[PDB]
Amino acid sequence: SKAAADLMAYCEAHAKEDPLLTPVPASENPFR
Amino acid sequence: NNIDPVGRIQMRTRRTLRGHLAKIYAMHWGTDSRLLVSASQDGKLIIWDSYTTNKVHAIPLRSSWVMTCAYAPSGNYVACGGLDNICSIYNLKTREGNVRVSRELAGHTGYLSCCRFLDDNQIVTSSGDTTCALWDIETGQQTTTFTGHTGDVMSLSLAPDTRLFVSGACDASAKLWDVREGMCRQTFTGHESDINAICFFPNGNAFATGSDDATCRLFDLRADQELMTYSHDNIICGITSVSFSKSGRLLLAGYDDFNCNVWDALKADRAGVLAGHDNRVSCLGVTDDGMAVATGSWDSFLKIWN
Amino acid sequence: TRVTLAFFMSLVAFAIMLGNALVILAFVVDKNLRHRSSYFFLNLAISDFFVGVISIPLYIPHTLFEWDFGKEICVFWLTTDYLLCTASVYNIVLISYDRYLSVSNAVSYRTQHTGVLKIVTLMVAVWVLAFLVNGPMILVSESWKDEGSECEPGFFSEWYILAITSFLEFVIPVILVAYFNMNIYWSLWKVELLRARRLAKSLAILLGVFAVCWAPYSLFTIVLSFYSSKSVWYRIAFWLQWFNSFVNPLLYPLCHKRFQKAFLKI
Amino acid sequence: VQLVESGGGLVQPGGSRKLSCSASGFAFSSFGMHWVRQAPEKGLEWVAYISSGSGTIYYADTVKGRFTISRDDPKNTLFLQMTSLRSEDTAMYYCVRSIYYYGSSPFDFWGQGTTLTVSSADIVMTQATSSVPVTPGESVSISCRSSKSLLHSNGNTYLYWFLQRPGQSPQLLIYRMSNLASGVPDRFSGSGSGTAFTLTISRLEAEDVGVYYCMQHLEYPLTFGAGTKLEL
Amino acid sequence: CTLSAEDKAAVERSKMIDRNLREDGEKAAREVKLLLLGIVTGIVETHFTFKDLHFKMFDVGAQRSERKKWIHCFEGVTAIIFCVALSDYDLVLNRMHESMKLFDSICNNKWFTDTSIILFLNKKDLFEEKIKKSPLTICYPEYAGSNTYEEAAAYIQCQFEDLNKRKDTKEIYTHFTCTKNVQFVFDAVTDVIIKNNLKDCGLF
Ligand SMILES: CN1CCN(C2=Nc3cc(Cl)ccc3Nc3ccccc32)CC1
Repeated sequence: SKAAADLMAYCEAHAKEDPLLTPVPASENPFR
Repeated sequence: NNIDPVGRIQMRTRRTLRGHLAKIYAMHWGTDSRLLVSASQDGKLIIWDSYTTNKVHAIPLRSSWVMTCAYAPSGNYVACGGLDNICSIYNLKTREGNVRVSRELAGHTGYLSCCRFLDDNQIVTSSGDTTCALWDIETGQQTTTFTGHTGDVMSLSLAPDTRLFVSGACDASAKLWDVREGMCRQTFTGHESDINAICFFPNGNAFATGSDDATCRLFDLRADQELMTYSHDNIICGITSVSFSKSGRLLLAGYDDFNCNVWDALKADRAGVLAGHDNRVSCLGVTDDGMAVATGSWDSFLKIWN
Repeated sequence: TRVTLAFFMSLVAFAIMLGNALVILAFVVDKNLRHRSSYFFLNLAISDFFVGVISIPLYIPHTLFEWDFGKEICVFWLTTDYLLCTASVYNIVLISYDRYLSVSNAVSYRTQHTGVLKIVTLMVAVWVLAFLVNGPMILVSESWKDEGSECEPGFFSEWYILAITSFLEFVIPVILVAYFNMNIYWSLWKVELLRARRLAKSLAILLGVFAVCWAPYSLFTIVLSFYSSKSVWYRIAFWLQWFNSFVNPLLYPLCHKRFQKAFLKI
Repeated sequence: VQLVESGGGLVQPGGSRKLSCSASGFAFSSFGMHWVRQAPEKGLEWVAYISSGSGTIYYADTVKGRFTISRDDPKNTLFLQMTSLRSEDTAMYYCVRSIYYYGSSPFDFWGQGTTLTVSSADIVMTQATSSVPVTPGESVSISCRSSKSLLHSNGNTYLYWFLQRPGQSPQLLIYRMSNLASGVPDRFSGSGSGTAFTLTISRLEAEDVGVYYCMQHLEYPLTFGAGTKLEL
Repeated sequence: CTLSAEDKAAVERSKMIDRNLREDGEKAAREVKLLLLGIVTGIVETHFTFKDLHFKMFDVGAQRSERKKWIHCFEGVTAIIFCVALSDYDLVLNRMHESMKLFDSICNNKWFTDTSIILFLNKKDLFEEKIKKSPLTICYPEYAGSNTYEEAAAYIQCQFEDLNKRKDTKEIYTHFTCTKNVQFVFDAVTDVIIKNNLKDCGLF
């Protein structure tokens, strides 16, 4: 459970830095 | 059971990159999250401009039986290898303006499966001799070689911290190795057939293997056991490629059902099909800044998603 | 009444139009179709497209309700229709010649690297040849302008002209297609029995559909023009001529494996 | 690399003259080339441009329809043919390499230059001053102005900073207003805001005084300033 | 237009790269790739030319691993050369069982469904002298033929050729190894070309 907790914690912290999770509005997306 | 599902994550082909004609076996993302490198049986290694779907560099090869390619973290060099047992290293940034091959690491006899850079002067290779090796590019000879496989080694990956690396072989086994000393840190088993795709989780505390038995697996480096299994009943074919995303929620897994599947790496049950190829999915990668996903398949087309 | 007849003529026209539109679309979409075969099939589909959008709906009223053409329209109608039909037949011959060179001397058919100029040269020579064979005679006709006349080229008054036209567009294509297919068979035949029977059957089907859909009208027209200068069989042969462009997009570019893949992607 | 040029000298007004350039020690046929000039007493001027594959060709409005540019890849040679020469055309010329792909450094090598003495909404840049006496051991700050904003749509900026020493050819100090070309001491800097930009030479030493120039490369024609003369 | 003065040159560069890739593919898409198994570290590639044709043969016998993770990269080959001997039918290591198992594995494999197979039998003189005092009864007790090379050789040839399970898609061109090998393989690949060629345009 400790090993799974370590990897899930890293997922939560970098949530807003993942475009593929939360797609950026086309104003900042260079691939449109 | 307390993790919310990401749900259906649809994606659209922003860019279709045409120009590769024969089969495609490898790809790697650059450091600036804008350049790409791809390897095919035309004897070609291409560096793509990703934003505008432009071509920056095209490199011919010597042994067209390639299986892998790498991108230097400083953007200066590239590397490749395959069925010819040697690893080639090319210099991108010369005043001459053309890419030249600077190093040719030799000393293997089984087919090379992969190669990844450590810095501008250190590399790691794994081949069919059942042996891995750390090479010092300036000297030209191995500084340490790693033995202990009974079957051919098909993959490896380098840690973000740049101190260790993990390999996997046709013995249904994987092995974690230190770099500067030579000891075998650990040996993992569990697959029902050979292992043909491995990846290194960005936090450096896990890794994922792909098999030719219709299953993907996550093991942990410290706990010395398998963490997760990723497979579906409608699937009967084999994995070919595995990669993660910045946070790690999306495990992008290639398949032979012709369809990349994005898996919710935490619930072990979701398949966001990125359908759109007509053949087997070979390779795939994700940018450093998460701005895209590229997949390449046997049909000679490379697709960008977000 | 005549409403049912008009509906069915329009139905045939729409079917032809769609049948060749799909070929054109599946050639412009996929970029792996850049061989000789796909270029030639595209030429075929374009030559068959304009029959369904111009000739049939314009011809419906001239015989169905009222002869509302005049010269300034009927000259255009005749020229368009004849050009399209002749071009379609000539594309059939060109595909079959590609097929014969395929299994007649295959050593020289494997190491040529000519890209566009040659292929488009052929694709344009087809249309130029079709025009210069058929078209320049419709316009030079003048006796066909008698008042109250159903509109159809003046040279119907000369059976020799019809004989020359039908010789340069019916005899030569059937001879060439039959020869190419027979040579294909011999060059393969010289387990085995089943394959030989399948090949013979398919080649016979192609040649037979060509002959059935294009013989009666030429024969019947020359028969009537010989001395007995219209019965229902005349309409039968007339429409049987147009009925080829219904099946020409079904034998050649639908059996093909590459084009089958191109379609099934969509 | 190496670039050696021929054709300079003294020419009468009118007529025509051709200046040739020979490249050595690099892949010639993957480069775009510019012909630039400098007045015998005043700043620099651009002339012409040819690109990779002998496609795009550009001339200055002053030289339009009378100068033509060309290249020859088997022998690694470049040509500027020059018709309608007038006494105002006296200058000394530079052949400048430039490779246009993502991330490259254009204007990174200039030839030794060849002398040639002859017997609108264009962005023209005004050099801010003409002489700044600064003693060795103290920083030097130079600026220049522009006629038009230079931030393009793709987030780029196009201002170039060059230095020339007596009896010498220019070298690339700054490219695209913020980047430092490799092969020069790392004590230079560049900055500024729209149409108003600045070069800085920190901790001035010997052999670091001379004429300084700026350039704009947002849209053709290419223009220059006057050139600040940093002296001892 | 939303480009600077130099993005045009970037686009031109990409266009040249695309042209070069297409030309190289056209150059490399009209060669006959034959794979040799058993006439002549890692892949040993051999190139030669015959009658306007470019033969790229792969001598791959230097690899010391299995074929499952290694053979599918040869999907597009024209043909396979297969070389075995006749003199070693009785040498217990025997060798006929190994050769037959190899041929059965190769011929009935999916990657070569439409791919024909050329098969060679060599070392025939040693076999002919052997059968003078060592008949096939040692290895073929069910054999009831005359003590001559011809009947036994035909027996062995039909024994290998009766292993074909794809009789209506690919043939086997058996030839006794004796420069007739090059002519045999040239005729074989010509016929493979014809049969695969009048197949992609219908014609069954
Ligand atoms: C529906 N169909 C359209 C084409 N059409 C003919 N078309 C050609 C063209 C050429 Cl080049 C040669 C022979 C023929 N047959 C003919 C013979 C007698 C009268 C008309 C024709 C008449 C009506």
